[PDB]
Amino acid sequence: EFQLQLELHTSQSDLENLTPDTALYIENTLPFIVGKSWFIESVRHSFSEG
Amino acid sequence: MYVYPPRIINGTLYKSTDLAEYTRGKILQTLSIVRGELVADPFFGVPLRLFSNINDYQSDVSKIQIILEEEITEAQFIVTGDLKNNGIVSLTVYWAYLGTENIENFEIDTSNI
Amino acid sequence: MYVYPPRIINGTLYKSTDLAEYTRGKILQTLSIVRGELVADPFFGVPLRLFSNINDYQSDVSKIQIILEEEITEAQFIVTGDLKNNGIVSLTVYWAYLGTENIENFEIDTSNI
Amino acid sequence: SLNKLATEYLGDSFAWQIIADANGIDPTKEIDIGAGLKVPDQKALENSIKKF
Amino acid sequence: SKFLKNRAVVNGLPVIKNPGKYQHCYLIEYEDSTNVKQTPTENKNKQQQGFPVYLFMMNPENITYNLPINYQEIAIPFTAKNQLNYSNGGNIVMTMSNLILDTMDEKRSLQPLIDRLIALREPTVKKGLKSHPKILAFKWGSNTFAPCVLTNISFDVTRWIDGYPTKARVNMSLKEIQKPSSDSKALEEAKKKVKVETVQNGNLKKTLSEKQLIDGVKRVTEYLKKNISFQPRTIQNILSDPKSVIKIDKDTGQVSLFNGNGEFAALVGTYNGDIFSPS
Repeated sequence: EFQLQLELHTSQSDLENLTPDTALYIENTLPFIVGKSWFIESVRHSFSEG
Repeated sequence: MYVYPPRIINGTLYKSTDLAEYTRGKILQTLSIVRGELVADPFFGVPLRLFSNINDYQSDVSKIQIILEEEITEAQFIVTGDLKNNGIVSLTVYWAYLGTENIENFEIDTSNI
Repeated sequence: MYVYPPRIINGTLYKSTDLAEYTRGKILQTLSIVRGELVADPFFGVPLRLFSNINDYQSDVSKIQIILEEEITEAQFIVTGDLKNNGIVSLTVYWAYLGTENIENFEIDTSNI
Repeated sequence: SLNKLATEYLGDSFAWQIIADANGIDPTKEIDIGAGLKVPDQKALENSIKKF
Repeated sequence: SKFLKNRAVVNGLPVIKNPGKYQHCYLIEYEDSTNVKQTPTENKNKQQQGFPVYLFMMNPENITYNLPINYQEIAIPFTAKNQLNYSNGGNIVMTMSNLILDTMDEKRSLQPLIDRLIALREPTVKKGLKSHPKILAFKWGSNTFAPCVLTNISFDVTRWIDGYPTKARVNMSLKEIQKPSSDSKALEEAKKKVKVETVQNGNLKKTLSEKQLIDGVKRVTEYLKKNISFQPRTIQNILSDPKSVIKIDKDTGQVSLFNGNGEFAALVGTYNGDIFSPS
């Protein structure tokens, strides 16, 4: 019912806890996004330089 | 191979198996052919300018040097020109055959016909 | 492991378990071999220039120092050159074993041969 | 020696087998002082490779 | 600076004799850089006459040569240095600026020279085809630069007579190009084939001509009629047929016998340009 594209700087917790088996909770954003579980369709980790 | 100057020796053309004298024959053939004497290729040959001023007598030396390096790639050429008294312009062509490591004499040179 | 200088001690090749003296033997092996003395590797060895005037006598010191650093990576090398009276050029190679922190004395030197 | 000739001209000490094979000479035998030899080039050894 | 110069490199340089005349540089057509003024006066309708394309009225005060060499960088992450990979060597760029043209006192127009230098942009007509402009050589004394092409030219004119320029500064740039091959393509391939340094399947280096095919058939017939007695049965019985022919391949030279039916029967040998080699 909603689609979300999130491009963000990778961190360690953003590497281990960001899997499609988890429920995403985005804060400090629009009211209809805050407080809702977002199902992760896919995660991609790119490395072009450091 | 058949060296440049056609000489019937022992009833046949001088057939040598050493590339040093063949290269020397190539140099002699290049210097002995004047531009235009050859028909198939009218551009091959040494440019000849005889009855003129010597104000620019080194340009001909440079052109002869360039022709020698272009036509014969198996040898290294250095051409030097100096002025004599009456009308003679003396050209010296220093050539070395890159295949060999030492100067090579030729036994046909000592042969007197 | 066997250290460079082949000495038959107690009926067998000197076998050492301390890597500092093995490194010292490696330094001696490198300094005792000149480039072109080994067949397998004709490039390994120090470059030797013996009969020449003493003007560029730091260049060979620098080359030896560089060769010692490249060949032996377990030690730090500093090579200095002094000019003696008659014809002697005195080279001093200060080396330290990066595996140890203190100067390591070897008991094989104290033994009388 | 053939080792020196292989090192200077071909850059490899074990390349001497080529030089001897280029001269038909037994390496264990003696080469007279003043005898001519043929040493292959590095860059001109690749044009002896015939492709068909 | 003659007390700090390295005498070792100086003494290894050739010694040049001073000309007895003040020399002026010029641009000439390439390959015409070796011809020697075939005629006293230049003829436009004929080529390779050894006359300069453009004669400098005054020599350059300086000449700049620039050469870039192109390497390619590959930045592998977490390495101390980039990976440098050689790509290509680049072309020499020759530049001479502030060249003087001056005929104000002579009251002579410079327009022909400017036209001559400008005409180096137009295509030439090799045969009936539009081609590239003239490939040049900058010659000065015994020195040359390269096979080069005029790339940029500019004029700054400060004096005129009747509207015709008489004093100008000229900035021009030539670029060294790859040396054209004087070996065409038939010759370049033929001499590649002669040293057998080409890829060879199994064909002859010289494909047989129709006269060569006729002569090869002649030689094969001669040898066969001479050696018919020693041929094995399976070949003499097919040669007994008057409807049998000999066919030689154009590229490989293999000789074959074809019976009355027109089918291949046996291989007899090989024929190159000169000799028949029986199998």
